[PDB]
Amino acid sequence: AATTPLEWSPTVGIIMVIANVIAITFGRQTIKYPSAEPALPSAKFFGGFGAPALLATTAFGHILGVGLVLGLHN
Amino acid sequence: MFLISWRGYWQELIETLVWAHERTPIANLVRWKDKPVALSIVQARVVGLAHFTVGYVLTYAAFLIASTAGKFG
Amino acid sequence: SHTVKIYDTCIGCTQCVRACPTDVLEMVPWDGCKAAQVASSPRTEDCVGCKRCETACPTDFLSIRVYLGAETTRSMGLAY
Amino acid sequence: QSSYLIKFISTAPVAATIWLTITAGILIEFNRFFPDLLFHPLP
Amino acid sequence: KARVIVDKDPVPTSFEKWAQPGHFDRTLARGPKTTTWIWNLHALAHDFDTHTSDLEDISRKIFAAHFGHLAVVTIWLSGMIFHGAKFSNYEAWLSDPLNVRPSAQVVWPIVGQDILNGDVGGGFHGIQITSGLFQVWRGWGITNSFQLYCTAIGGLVLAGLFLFAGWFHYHKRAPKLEWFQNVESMLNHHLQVLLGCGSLGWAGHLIHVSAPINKLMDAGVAVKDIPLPHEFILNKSLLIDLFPGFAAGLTPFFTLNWGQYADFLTFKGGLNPVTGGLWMTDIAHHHLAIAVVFIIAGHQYRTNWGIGHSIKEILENHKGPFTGEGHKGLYENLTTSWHAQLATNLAFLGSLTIIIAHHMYAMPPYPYLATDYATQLCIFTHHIWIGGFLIVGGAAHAAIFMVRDYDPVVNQNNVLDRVIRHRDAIISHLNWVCIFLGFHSFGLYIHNDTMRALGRPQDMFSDTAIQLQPVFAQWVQNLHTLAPGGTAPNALEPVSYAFGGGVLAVGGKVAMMPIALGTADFLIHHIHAFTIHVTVLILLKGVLFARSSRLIPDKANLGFRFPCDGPGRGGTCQVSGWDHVFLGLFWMYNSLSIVIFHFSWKMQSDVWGTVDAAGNVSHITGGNFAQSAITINGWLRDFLWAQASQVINSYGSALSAYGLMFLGAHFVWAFSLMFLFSGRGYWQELIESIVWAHNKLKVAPAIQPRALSITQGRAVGVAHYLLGGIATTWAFFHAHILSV
Amino acid sequence: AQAVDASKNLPSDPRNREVVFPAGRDPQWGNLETPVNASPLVKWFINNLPAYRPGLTPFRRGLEVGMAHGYFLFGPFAKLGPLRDAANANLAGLLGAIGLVVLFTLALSLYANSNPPTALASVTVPNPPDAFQSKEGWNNFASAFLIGGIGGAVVAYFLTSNLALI
Amino acid sequence: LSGKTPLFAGSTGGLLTKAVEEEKYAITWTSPKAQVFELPTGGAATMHEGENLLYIARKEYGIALGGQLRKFKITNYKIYRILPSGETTFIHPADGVFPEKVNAGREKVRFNARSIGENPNPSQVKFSGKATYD
Ligand code: CLA
Ligand code: CLA
Ligand code: CLA
Ligand SMILES: CC1=C(/C=C/C(C)=C/C=C/C(C)=C/C=C/C=C(C)/C=C/C=C(C)/C=C/C2=C(C)CCCC2(C)C)C(C)(C)CCC1
Ligand SMILES: CC1=C(C/C=C(\C)CCC[C@H](C)CCC[C@H](C)CCCC(C)C)C(=O)c2ccccc2C1=O
Ligand SMILES: CC1=C(C/C=C(\C)CCC[C@H](C)CCC[C@H](C)CCCC(C)C)C(=O)c2ccccc2C1=O
Ligand code: SF4
Ligand code: SF4
Repeated sequence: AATTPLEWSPTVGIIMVIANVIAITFGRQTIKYPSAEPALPSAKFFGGFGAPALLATTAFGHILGVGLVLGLHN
Repeated sequence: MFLISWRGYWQELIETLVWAHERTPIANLVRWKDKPVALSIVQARVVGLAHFTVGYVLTYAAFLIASTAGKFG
Repeated sequence: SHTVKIYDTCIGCTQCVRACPTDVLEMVPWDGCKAAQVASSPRTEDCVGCKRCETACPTDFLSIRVYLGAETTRSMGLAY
Repeated sequence: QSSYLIKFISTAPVAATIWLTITAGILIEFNRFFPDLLFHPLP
Repeated sequence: KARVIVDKDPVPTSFEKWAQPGHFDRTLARGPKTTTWIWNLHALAHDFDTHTSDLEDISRKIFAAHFGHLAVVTIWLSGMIFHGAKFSNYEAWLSDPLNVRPSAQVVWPIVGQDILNGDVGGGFHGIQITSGLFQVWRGWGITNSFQLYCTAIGGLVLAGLFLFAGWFHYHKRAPKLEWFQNVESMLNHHLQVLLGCGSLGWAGHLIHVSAPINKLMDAGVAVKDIPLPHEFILNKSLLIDLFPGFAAGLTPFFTLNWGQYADFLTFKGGLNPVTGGLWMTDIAHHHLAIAVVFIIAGHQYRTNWGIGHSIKEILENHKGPFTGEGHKGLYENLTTSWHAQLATNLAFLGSLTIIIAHHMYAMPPYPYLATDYATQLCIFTHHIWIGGFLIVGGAAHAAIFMVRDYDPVVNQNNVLDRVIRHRDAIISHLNWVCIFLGFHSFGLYIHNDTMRALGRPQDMFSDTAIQLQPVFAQWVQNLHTLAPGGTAPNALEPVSYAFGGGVLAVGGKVAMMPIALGTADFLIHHIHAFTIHVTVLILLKGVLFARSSRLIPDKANLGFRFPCDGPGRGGTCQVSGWDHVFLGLFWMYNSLSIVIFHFSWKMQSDVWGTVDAAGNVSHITGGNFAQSAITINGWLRDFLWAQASQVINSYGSALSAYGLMFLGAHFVWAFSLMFLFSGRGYWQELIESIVWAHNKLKVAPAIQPRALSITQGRAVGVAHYLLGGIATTWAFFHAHILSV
Repeated sequence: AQAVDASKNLPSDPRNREVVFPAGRDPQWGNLETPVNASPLVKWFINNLPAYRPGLTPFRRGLEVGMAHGYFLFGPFAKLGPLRDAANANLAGLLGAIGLVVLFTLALSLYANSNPPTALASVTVPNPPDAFQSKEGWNNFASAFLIGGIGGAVVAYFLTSNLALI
Repeated sequence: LSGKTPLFAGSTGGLLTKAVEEEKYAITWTSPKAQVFELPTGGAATMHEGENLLYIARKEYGIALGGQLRKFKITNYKIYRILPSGETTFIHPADGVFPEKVNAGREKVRFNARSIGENPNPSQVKFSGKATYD
């Protein structure tokens, strides 16, 4: 049969946050041009990249997080 | 083939086989005495037309004989 | 090998010598008053017979004519 | 100008196309009403 | 760094250029001194590289030219949909799709065309179509004529917008070159929007409109009772009765509880038993899966914000030991030359069209296609033939790039430069494969044809005698049968019943059936590989030796399209890159002509045919393919002579036109031989003596007549040779199946 | 940042090392030195084959060649030839195999009796092979091919026919 | 013959055994600058600063190459004919002047004072060994 139902819990939110943290650490070193034209506020807190890399490294995190949440939910 | 695909395409193809034979290790021993070249233009018209005619002759002969002989009428 | 024959109707365009790939042709002077230029065929052994000279001749019909004949390694353009 | 447009119809294809269509239309017109003809009838 | 620069009022919009033909080039513009000017006016019309050296004018012409082309395709597609509205039996076909034939054309009551209007069911007398548009419109969820009428109007409106755009983008608002060179922006936009979002929207259509409509129509609901598409959006109770997944709403989507949507998003992986066709739910799950992939795939490239790759960096970093500098310099080629981009886009698009034909027959993706044997063959054949033509064009433009746009500085010890250096080894070995395959693949037919005539069937290469079983294909077949529950645990059925499984019978006819591979299929698959290799030999040799050869060192200065270089060097005829393309088209024909016959005879013999309720299948030809397809006489006897009976006897019936074009096609094929075998040297002499008669009667023409050029005479021949060739099989396939 | 982009265009980079080279040291020659053409494994094998081995007589070269081919050509005639499903199937293979050996020997003598042009040198074997550059050497090669060819086929006949006892 | 070979890794399109057995030609030229040029038979090469030398299988490959060098503004191209015995000859510009331009030392060769139209009919010349075009 199809995959069983999944009820949203804080565990799912934690996995999504952990996946983004992997992507941000991955995107920090890997990206060749983190800085860009749009400048975010308080760049020290965002590791010194702007709005474009913010949406990027958060997106691959969502892909990872999505992949893990459904992957673990066999 | 001989009526349509004229010479100068084939002559380039022959030059490649000459390279392979002169460069393959064991067949370097044996070699042509007469340099191999593509057939001339007038020759192909001869060789091609003979094929066109020999086929035109035989395949009708088999039809005429077998159709009549198969029925005998 | 092939024979390149050049006739009286030459006018001295020099185009035949340029179009030639094998340098079979050469422009020579005329003792006559016609011009200081006539085409020649000094080294006919290198003639391959590509008729490029006959494409660059602006006469009513060809002043320079290429007559095919006996073949050789050079006239057939065989690098093997 | 209008003169430039008239010459476009004057060219071979557009002139040949309009003429042959007018020519073809007449035959398709005649075969419609008068259906089939193989010989002129004899008085 | 991907800005939008647009020039203002580049060229006027006068009608004066229409009046003066030959405005392309300085030579044609001078005047029509001879009749060759007329033929040259057409052969150069779309050759913008010759008109102007300025690359901007080349790109602007091309970008506007595509728009006028899309207007043609939209007008064509709108006409099909319009004919489906007025002159069609679609509304009757929906009620009884199995026992009613599809028709969309009606000839007029004139000299005797009216016999062509034949009883196709539904009270409509017309020509039976084989394009399959009826199955398409049903899968789209169209259940009435007015709904089909509106779609036609939109295409015509859409056609005008494309036509307006090209005027707008060539006369008023012309982009500069660097707008076109932003390939990284071109790929993001085409991948995510055109392919990604375009697929995403279609998933919304299949879920809301098609899948409920198809489900109701499939469950016995009459078309009058089926609600309209808009009612599903307003009233959700209807969708919930059919697909209860909608009751949860959109909350399971965001919370990743995607199991709630298992009703209308599935992996059944098989055909619907009632209607031969893939489950619409899978087609909904299909496009939803791919849109995410395409949308993700597009973000790879940089496009002004620093996030992504330079394609130059990826190529230059893909070097290796055996390739010195690797792909260094290629990105400049694809960005510099339009021809190179055409060669890649045309070659791979052609291979898609062949791959599409193969997936569609084994996995019929529309309702009631499999029962319609007529629509399957005509679709499978048309797509292969299209892809064959495009693949040949890819080799032509590859040579045009090499003659015109190839720079030695850019391609310096790159991947392309090395290939040119050892072009001899590539061709000499490919030559060995062509002879090896031709001897083995085809000689085995001669051995069987010889042995059967001698009366030695024990020695044939047959299934009972000495046999060559395709064990590898039999094995790959077996894995796909066992993948459901094994390496595809969420799959209920095998992907296609062609690999295995069980017989599927939609009505009396069989939709799909396992295709057992015997010794006969072993030989034919090598025949196809044989004919494909020779086609590559002709075309690949055309590309590499287009620039130079040992016979002709300077082939570029002569051009891509030139007939010869004199009768020297033996004979230098058909040495150009053009003439190689001229030869490959004959082999592309011979390559693909066997493919359609291999498909036509096998499916008739092994797959298609009426099935009894007890479980007995009666194929059309009854196992004729196993023992007869191993000899040339069998293809002559059991396939050509036998199946062509309906064609010649079509006179005095609705299929009589097929027998005519079947016959008239033989004319054009032979008419081609007049040009291929003959030569201009004869024809200018005949025109000479005919001109004397006109000079006598003072009917002499001002434009002096001239015989067709050498390469043109070859061009006209292959045109007729393929036209008369393909059109023959077109009528043979149509009339044989429309009767059977 | 740059995992590999900084490493390119360096001689130390493994990608930049070149395996292919010009024939000998002159690039103007035709051939190209490749692993298939100029590797030590292929050079050892080809150069020490009977046709190319150093310090052998022309007769001894052909005997090694003929014994190989004679023992090879028995197979296709026996199992796949006519009368392959008969008691005398292996016998037909011995006669047919020797038939090719005779035609093969006849071809050698014809190419020999015609003054042969040369024996060529290549990358895989730099030296010329042997005294195959003369009318006399090729003739001795032919006489040796026929002896080994008949012997090899008999050996294949004896082993295959007597395989059950073995 | 003295000169530097243009640097290229090699190519199957090039000299064959006919070079060693029968004859080979060689083209020589001098450059102001090191550039890239397409070889006569496949590939590209980097010509050196001065006194370049290249061996070619046929004479056509050299004059075809000479036309390409002229587009790089190099007219001091010279061709030689190398026989297997090492004999070398100054073939293409036998006179220092190019063939297109005139020189006094040259003489007419195979000239017909008549026109092509005035050629003798072949029936007048048969069983004699003579040809009409003489
Ligand atoms: C609005 C009207 C209009 C007008 C007055 C012009 C006028 C002009 N255009 Mg233009 N153009 C228009 C609309 C117009 N265009 C549109 C809508 C497009 C987008 C497709 C273009 C795209 C375009 C390009 C790309 C180019 C021009 C060019 C030109 C100039 C030369 C055209 C010429 O002499 O050939 C006149 C040619 C024709 C009348 C034949 C056109 C054939 C049509 C488009 C296709 C028909 C397909 C048909 C269905 C095939 C059936 C085949 C079968 C049945 C036999 C001229 C100033 C050229 C130019 O400036 O030269 C430097 C140029 O390169 N135009
Ligand atoms: C995306 C597709 C595509 C595009 C954009 C081009 C574009 C081009 N091609 Mg090309 N080509 C293609 C596909 C394509 N080709 C394919 C698939 C092939 C293989 C068949 C070729 C083979 C090819 C050759 C061999 C040559 C070109 C050339 C050219 C250039 C000039 C052509 C010209 O002036 O047009 C005008 C062309 C014509 C007027 C020819 C008309 C041919 C007709 C349509 C054939 C009849 C078919 C028809 C369906 C029959 C039924 C109807 C009939 C009975 C009424 C131009 C850049 C030429 C070149 O050298 O480029 C610089 C050239 O010599 N092409
Ligand atoms: C039926 C007609 C026919 C045949 C048999 C061929 C055969 C061939 N063509 Mg071809 N060609 C043809 C028509 C044909 N062409 C036409 C009409 C055109 C114009 C479009 C071309 C254009 C064309 C091109 C452009 C090219 C070819 C190529 C080839 C060769 C491919 C190699 C191969 O298959 O191995 C040889 C296979 C055979 C000859 C098949 C039959 C052999 C049987 C099994 C063996 C004979 C039995 C026995 C030994 C007889 C002994 C008798 C004894 C008494 C002497 C081959 C010689 C390609 C080529 O040369 O690449 C290698 C190539 O590039 N052809
Ligand atoms: C792995 C490999 C391979 C394979 C191999 C093979 C497969 C082999 C061959 C095989 C062979 C081909 C073998 C053969 C052998 C033979 C023999 C074993 C012979 C025998 C002989 C004898 C013993 C004889 C004797 C005699 C004489 C001479 C005279 C008198 C009589 C008698 C009989 C006594 C190759 C190299 C390809 C490549 C690389 C790797
Ligand atoms: C294939 C082909 C070739 C290449 C073909 C060659 C080199 C012929 C090779 C055939 C060999 C010689 C075997 C033929 C043997 C015959 C069966 C018997 C001939 C012997 C008689 C004299 C008795 C051309 O040279 C050519 C030239 C001009 C137009 C078309 C073509 C052409 O189509
Ligand atoms: C027949 C033939 C010709 C001659 C073909 C010609 C001259 C075709 C002429 C086609 C049309 C019919 C010419 C006249 C077009 C007129 C404009 C038509 C009149 C207008 C009305 C129809 C409206 C070649 O030139 C040739 C060249 C090389 C290889 C083979 C051949 C070859 O086979
Ligand atoms: S007429 Fe011909 S031969 Fe005389 S100069 Fe001109 S091109 Fe040369
Ligand atoms: S045929 Fe060729 S080689 Fe002879 S003169 Fe003309 S161009 Fe020169």
